[PDB]
Amino acid sequence: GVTQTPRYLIKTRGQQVTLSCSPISGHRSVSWYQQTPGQGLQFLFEYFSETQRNKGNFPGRFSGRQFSNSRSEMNVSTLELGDSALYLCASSLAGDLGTEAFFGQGTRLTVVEDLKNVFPPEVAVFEPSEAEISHTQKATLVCLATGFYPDHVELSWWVNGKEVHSGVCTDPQPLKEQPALNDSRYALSSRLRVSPRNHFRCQVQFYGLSENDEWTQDRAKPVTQIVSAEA
Amino acid sequence: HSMRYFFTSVSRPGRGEPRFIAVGYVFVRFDSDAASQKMEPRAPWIEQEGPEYWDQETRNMKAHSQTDRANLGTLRGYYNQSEDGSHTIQIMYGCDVGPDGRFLRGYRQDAYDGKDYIALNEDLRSWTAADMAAQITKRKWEAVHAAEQRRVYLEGRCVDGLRRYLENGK
Amino acid sequence: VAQPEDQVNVAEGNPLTVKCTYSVSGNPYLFWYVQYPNRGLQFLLKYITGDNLVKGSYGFEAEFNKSQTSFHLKKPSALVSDSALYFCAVRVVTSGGSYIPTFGRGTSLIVHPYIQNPDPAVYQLRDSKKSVCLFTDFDSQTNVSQSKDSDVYITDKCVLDMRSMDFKSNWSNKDFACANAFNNSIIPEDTFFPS
Amino acid sequence: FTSDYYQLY
Repeated sequence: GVTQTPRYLIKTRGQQVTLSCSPISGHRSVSWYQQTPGQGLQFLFEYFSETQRNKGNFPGRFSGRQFSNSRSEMNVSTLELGDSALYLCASSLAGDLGTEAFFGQGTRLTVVEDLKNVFPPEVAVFEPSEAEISHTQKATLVCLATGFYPDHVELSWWVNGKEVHSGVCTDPQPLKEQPALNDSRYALSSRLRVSPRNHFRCQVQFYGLSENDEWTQDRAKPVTQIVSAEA
Repeated sequence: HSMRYFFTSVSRPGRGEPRFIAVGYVFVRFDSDAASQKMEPRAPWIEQEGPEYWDQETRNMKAHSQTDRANLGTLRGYYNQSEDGSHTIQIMYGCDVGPDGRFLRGYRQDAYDGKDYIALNEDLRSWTAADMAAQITKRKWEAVHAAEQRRVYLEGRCVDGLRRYLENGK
Repeated sequence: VAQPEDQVNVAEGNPLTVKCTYSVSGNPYLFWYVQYPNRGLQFLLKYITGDNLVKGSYGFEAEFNKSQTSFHLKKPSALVSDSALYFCAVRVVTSGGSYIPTFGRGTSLIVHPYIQNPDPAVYQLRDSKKSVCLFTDFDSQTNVSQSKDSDVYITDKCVLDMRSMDFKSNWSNKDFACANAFNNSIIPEDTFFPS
Repeated sequence: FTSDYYQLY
């Protein structure tokens, strides 16, 4: 697939970021997308062998360029609050109408106005009740990733140390702990249902702050890290 | 009132990268061994189109130069021609329009080493091959519906560009 | 493209009705893109030329209709995995010949499961040493609303898939009791509340 | 104007 880096990123207002996209082996056309929860999926700009062929409706601070080997890069310099979205890259053969369009997994960005609001998630896993065991003869586990912002969390359940898509049902959207202010402290949750050697682990991979961003606040620095809660 | 794009692509072995000529006709000339390395114009009534056209077209056929390099390398396999060196590609796509400026008929016939290759018909949906290797090009240019896209270019920037070209006469 | 229904509710085994309407000044070169959770957009099916009745991946199909100017993604057999954000992309072909993909606003097809034998219960889960209350095993007819107190949080119903079993099923640090935070909306009267 | 759809052989 179209491998994309960085996978998830956090910055502040006015800071510069650069995203990288590499198309499929042999693909020479590249498109850029931005996915906002409100406005949907917006087209950014499309490159084709060192040539930007098409562009979307975005301010002048969204720029990209493609090298000779079809690799393309996207960078954003002046970060406004509307820059919080998931950034997608696409590939093609030559821009054929029927060549399909292989999209990437995207990069999600959110712009904190102040560094002090970035926190590492507090993640705990709640053991299943015996009431469920007596009722449906099964077990469900309720994880809680609380107090993290922004919500650039990849909450993946790793049962016996490996990612599982069977029995896992993680919230499509974390709920805001305090919705009064523009920022938040989102508290996530997840339900893993199975039928004591199992290792149901609610890994909430927080993609926090980078090394470039200088920090002046007193407390600890929550850079990208792993916050694992196991039961 | 036609619009032809004779895309001469000579491999020029030895020295290095293929030497490309992009003489188009209604005009323009992208000699890839010239000094400008930009889309230097060869027509009087094209100067009236500004940086929204010059940079766009310049980058477009900078991309087309690599496309022709790739297709020339492809015909190294298709015809299995002698790899001893020079082998010229002659693209000849384009479309005619009536005096009204609407799409009359389109024509994309390919010419490798002077002779014929894949050729587009009057219907603008089905090509017409010329030899055993051309049918391979038929397969991919009918599978990805490239016929439809070249149609809507021929019913498009061919038609629309030639509309603007006829408008260039003030 | 204008996808009219933000939240489409389809049971397991009902005609999917993911309505897509396109408004273009040209030929309809239509495309369906499924966005599975935690992944990117994947290709479903396309209509360029030929048969009005098209077919695509995962058993999906569409009926390009000039009698409705619509391209409804239809699927006779509904799966839980169909719960995804479906994008109807019309590639408005630029005059040059490059496709500019314009998508819809996204249809959140929830594919509400058909629970064969619901047996709703509300059992509490404790920490490894705040506590959550879980509402589960209820039919898709129930609608859940948010809470009043800012200390009390309500988590949305989640359709977990026992694909190994072919089975499906849809907090505070305070005096707070799990027998509460349910006056907010309609609840099944037979819900099991262990006190 | 030199279609940006340069289709490959």
